[PDB]
Amino acid sequence: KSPVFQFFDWVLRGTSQVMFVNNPLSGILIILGLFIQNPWWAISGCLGTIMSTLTALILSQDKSAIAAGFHGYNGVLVGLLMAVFSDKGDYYWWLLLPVIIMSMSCPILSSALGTIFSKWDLPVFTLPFNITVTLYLAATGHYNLFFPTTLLQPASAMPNITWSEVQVPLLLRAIPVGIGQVYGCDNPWTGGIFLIALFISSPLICLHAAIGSTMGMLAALTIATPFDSIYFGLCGFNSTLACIAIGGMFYVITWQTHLLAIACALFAAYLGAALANMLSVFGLPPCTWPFCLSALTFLLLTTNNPAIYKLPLSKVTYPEANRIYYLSQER
Amino acid sequence: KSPVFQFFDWVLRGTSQVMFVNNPLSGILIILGLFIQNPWWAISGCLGTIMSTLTALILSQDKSAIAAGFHGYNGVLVGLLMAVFSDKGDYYWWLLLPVIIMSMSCPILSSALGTIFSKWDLPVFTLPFNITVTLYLAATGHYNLFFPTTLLQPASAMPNITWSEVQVPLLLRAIPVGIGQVYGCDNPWTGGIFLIALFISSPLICLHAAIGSTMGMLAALTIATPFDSIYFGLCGFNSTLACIAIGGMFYVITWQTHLLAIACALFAAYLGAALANMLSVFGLPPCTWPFCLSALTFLLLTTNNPAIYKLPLSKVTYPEANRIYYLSQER
Amino acid sequence: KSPVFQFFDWVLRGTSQVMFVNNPLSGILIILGLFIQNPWWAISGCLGTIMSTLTALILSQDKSAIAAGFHGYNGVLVGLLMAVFSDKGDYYWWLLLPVIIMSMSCPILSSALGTIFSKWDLPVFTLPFNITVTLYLAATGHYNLFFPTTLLQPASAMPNITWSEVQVPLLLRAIPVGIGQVYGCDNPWTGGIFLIALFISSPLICLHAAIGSTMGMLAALTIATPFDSIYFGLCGFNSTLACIAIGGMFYVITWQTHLLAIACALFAAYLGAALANMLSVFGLPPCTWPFCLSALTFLLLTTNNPAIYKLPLSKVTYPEANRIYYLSQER
Repeated sequence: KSPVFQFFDWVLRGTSQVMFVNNPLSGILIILGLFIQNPWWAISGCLGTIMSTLTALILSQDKSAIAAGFHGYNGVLVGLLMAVFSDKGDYYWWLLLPVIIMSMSCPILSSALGTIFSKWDLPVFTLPFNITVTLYLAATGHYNLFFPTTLLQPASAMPNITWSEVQVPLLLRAIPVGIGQVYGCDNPWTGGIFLIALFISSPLICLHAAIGSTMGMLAALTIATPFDSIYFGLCGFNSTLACIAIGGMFYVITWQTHLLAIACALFAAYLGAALANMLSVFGLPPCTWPFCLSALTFLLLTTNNPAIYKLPLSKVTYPEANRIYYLSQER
Repeated sequence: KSPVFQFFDWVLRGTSQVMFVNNPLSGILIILGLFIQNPWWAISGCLGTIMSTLTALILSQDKSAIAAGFHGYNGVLVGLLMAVFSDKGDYYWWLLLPVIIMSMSCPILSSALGTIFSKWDLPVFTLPFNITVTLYLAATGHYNLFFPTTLLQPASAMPNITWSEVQVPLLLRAIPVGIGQVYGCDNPWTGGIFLIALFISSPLICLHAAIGSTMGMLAALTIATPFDSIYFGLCGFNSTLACIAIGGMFYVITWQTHLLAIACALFAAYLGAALANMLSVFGLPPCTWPFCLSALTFLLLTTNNPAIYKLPLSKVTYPEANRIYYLSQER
Repeated sequence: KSPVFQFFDWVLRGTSQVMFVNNPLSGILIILGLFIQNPWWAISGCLGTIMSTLTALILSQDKSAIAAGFHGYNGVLVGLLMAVFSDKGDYYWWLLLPVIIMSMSCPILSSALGTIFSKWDLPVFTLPFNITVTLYLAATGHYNLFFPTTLLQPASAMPNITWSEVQVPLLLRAIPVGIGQVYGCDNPWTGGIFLIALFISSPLICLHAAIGSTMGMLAALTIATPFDSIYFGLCGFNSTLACIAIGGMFYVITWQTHLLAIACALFAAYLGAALANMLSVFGLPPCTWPFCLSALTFLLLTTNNPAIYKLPLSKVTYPEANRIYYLSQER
């Protein structure tokens, strides 16, 4: 068809593959969820996706992994969390200029880290995002004259937690909110639409995302996290990603692998508090760092169990296809 | 014999191999030293050892390096320094629950890091410990409602050092205290029993440990460290480990290698102050990080000298056996 | 000739190869520029160069890459920035003792990091320097009794920038100052003499250095950097190094590679602000860290463009010779 229609198929496929899902329709649903959260954040993220995909075209990289949207998904998040962490409010059009420049570095980091991780056959998860956003937010900070960021400071007092003033239904609502906060959205409807976007692609990814969000939610009640942060889903968006990555995407899904995914989600949830407290000294927020660290430290695990199998990256599409391919290869 | 007696032989061998020594009797002496320091810390560390060893059994890892106690030694330290850095006092039984969960990640990190370090034939020293304890302490911190940790803040004033109020004998007593503080104990008798535990295994390791402790002690007098921290052996427990690792364990011991071990101990002692000051901003203590960094940066050194030999990890037992094997191989 | 004359040829060649240039005359000019900035800093850096080169002799390393001055250039900078960041003023001869000891670790780190980077054919740029100086400054800090360092604290207020009180000519003078601040000098004459030292070696390196300094200077006006820091060339010395490294040294110089060098200089300039703000919490200054990170992340980039060529490290001398060798190899 027309080249502009291919480019947008690419940006659509690159929009949804933050969830490790590759469908234009899922990307459409995710963008629609972005516009119901905040129209400014949605356009900021779409512009980041466009620039990140176009930079890969400029750098003359492989055509195959631009159609999947691999270079796309690291720009939508950059735009989204540059719009989230600004103090100039909505529709501050001067924020688009740093998005233009700083999203062009996502393909560069994706190509640099893929040369290091090629000797262990590990996927590059979001490290271009984490590096890029940490760089931008530390370079500008809260006291910048042009692009100030929200004030984020460490804790210096004992939280006052009341266990007789916790409400179960809102706590259960953190499961949709926790999955919708991977992109930065805290509206339960956005999380729900994200759930349908996952389900139409592959139900098993949706199940693993939901259980990861729950596991992250209950892993913050064990260390007395303030309720107003669990209700906003800030304690369970790394766990969702970790569970999705470990469950059936990069490991052939079995009940042992399911338990391993639960363990990885718990480990990512506990690492999230540590990376939120340590990076709070710099004034920086934890941004998908715990997911990357936990996923890479669980994908590097070795085991003599014949039923915990690490799939080669050249043949990873989605968990049901992974099962079909594995069973075909065994026979 | 009975399987329960094998398991405990393993936990015994995994208790003492923090010192790179593999003997049930040395582990018995070390545990006895733990009980004379603090009975609560001793049981906390023994429980961590048991859980860390059992997790390796669950993860179906190699039998050979569970008998040596490789997966054991990263749990005793986790338990010990979780009990050391708590504000709830002795016999706070609710602290055992985080020890159960967080010690189960030591085998995972040991297997993940061994896949990265297998391409350079480098041992995994304590990085599972360092990562795990840093994670836990940063996740909970001093202001947690459930497991608060001791307050550790950086310096903001000039120490008042009086050189006419320094006592030589207590300064010399920092050599046993400095070696006993590798596990966390500050009782000179614990350090002494640790010395006998080393000596009965191999005298050369004991000699290198003692000289490393001395080198770390005198490397803090060169940068005007407060006396009350040298007297507690906090400035010479990384140096002890570095000297033990470099002297005759992973390098065939010669006088050139002995000097290299002295240099590594000095470098680790100076890195200890840096990692204590930088990690003090987070509220975290330096925990064997300087040892890991110095040992890995000295084991990666290359040299045309034919008498500085790096032993393969598959044939590293203890320095005298290393000499015997090297001389046999040359002939 | 006489051995002492070879040693000094080596220290001369190791003095100038911070700029990736290998000439005794360029080293002479650089040392002369050091003595016009500050005679104390110059002798401090020369002593560091001598000790770093001599340590490589002690460690019995390869003769070929000691003649080039590879082990030399990491000591001059250590001495220079140990003299820059002291509070005891000029001619504090007790500062030479830490320079003696701490410069002996540059060969060790250079040999350790070259074993890690040998599997990706990446040069070790200044990481021994960065690690060593960060170690020393964090170990001593501002409140040390023996070697206190200058007070460096993060920002907590909105800078008051007046755009009607900016002067163009002094802003243009930041190009020589910005290149002279790679070594630590802020005198425009030192930067000029550095420019002639580059030009006599290879004009293209001088051109890339100048354009990198300009790019770093104008990359700080985009995020509202205070004028008194751009005027001192603190915002463009990482960019100069990054541009020199990427332009024609490690990549065969073409217009596409020239644009890539501009992009790398811009990325290093923006990373400089981030590493200055984050490392300011520790009380540490950014010291060539942004250059190392940007150069390594741009040298690990892969591309299907046939005219962006990464040269093997065994055949990298200087850009014009690189062009000649590449054209000869193609024919």
